[PDB]
Amino acid sequence: LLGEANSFLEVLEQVSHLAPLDKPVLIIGERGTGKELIASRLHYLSSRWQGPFISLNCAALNENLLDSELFHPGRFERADGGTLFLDELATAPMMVQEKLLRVIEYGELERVGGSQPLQVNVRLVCATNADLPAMVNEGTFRADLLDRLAFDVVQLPPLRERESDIMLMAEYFAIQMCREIKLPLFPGFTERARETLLNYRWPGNIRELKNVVERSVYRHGTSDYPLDDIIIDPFKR
Ligand SMILES: Nc1ncnc2c1ncn2[C@@H]1O[C@H](COP(=O)(O)OP(=O)(O)OP(=O)(O)O)[C@@H](O)[C@H]1O
Repeated sequence: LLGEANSFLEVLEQVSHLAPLDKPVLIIGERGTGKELIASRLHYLSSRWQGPFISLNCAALNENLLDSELFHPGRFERADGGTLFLDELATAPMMVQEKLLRVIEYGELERVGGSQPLQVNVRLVCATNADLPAMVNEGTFRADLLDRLAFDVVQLPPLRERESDIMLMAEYFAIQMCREIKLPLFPGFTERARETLLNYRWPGNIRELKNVVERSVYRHGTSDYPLDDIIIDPFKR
């Protein structure tokens, strides 16, 4: 994990204290900010580290199949003894959100008839970029679920608020790309390059930075001169 920005370092410190708890954690941050990497850290730094790390994006699946996917068997079942990461929570159906509250509140998976309810031992982590308290007031997120799910909140800073890290990360990603394309040395970034990198708002944050930098190193294609042209938008040219 790259970064030295105070705001990022306070997140890592926080994660180190939260990881051993069995309490549910909410991660707030923009796309591409490393929320999944932090969730993975919460799992590997916990007592449950030898246990499974199951993950699921509540947008990587049809709305009507969330239920049965979550609770065919489900992610909870798979994460038993382990940890479950749920990205994109602010677009889960209310019923899944009320059922989610029940699994949190009661520690067991509801079973209709026949089978008795299934006891699970799962550390939960969720992630989003909504003002969840705003979705509660909007009738789009359950006030009761939030009152219990947000035991604590990890706020991951966007890249534009970790401005000291933009060049550190850009240089790392550029060097890795130089290795991929067999250039002998990364020749550096011009000041024009650095202005471009630092003045851009990075709506896709670290994912976007890596792709931008890699593309730019490739287009440049040489170690003879410093990299001047940062290609933010490949759809222009
Ligand atoms: N601190 C970091 N150091 C190096 N790479 C990072 C860092 N944080 C994120 N990245 C990289 O950026 C990309 C996105 O990270 P990740 O998927 O964890 O973020 P995310 O917030 O979960 O994104 P999204 O919700 O949009 O899927 C990945 O390539 C990841 O390796």
